[PDB]
Amino acid sequence: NAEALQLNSTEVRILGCLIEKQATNPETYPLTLNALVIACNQKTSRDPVMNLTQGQVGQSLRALEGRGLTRLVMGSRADRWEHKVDKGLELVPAQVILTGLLLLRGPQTVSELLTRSNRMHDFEDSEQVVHQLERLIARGLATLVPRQSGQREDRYMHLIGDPEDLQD
Repeated sequence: NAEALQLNSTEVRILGCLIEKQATNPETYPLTLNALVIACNQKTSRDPVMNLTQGQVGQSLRALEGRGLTRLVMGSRADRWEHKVDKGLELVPAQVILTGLLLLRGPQTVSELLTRSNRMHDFEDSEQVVHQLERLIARGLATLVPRQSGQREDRYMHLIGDPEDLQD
């Protein structure tokens, strides 16, 4: 019934940032366009580092809005934007955080996800993270990435972007 989103690298970055900043500084959220491009081009908490301009962010924001995944919040001071990933993909906040982490940075291990979600959602332990990821997988929104020699820890990745990024 429900097909794949195949969001581009910009749309992926945007949603990540909306989720991140909603959790990490609510006082700044919904994000203005400029706050959003700053969040997109950040050196830290980003893989990879981007350099998207205002117009790229603006059109991906309108493109997303059309898909029901962003919502324009108009106001007297300036337009601010919010994500609609929870309502849109029917996800509990824990799943929205994890998805956010995976969008921002790609394939991550459970312990990385636990550490990075620390000031965003409070997973009491790595069992709760797995609980939630298993559901994302059952949903068709994340995936366990097969490991091989180099690392002896599972990695997880989201299924919301270009599926050819996951293809060798």
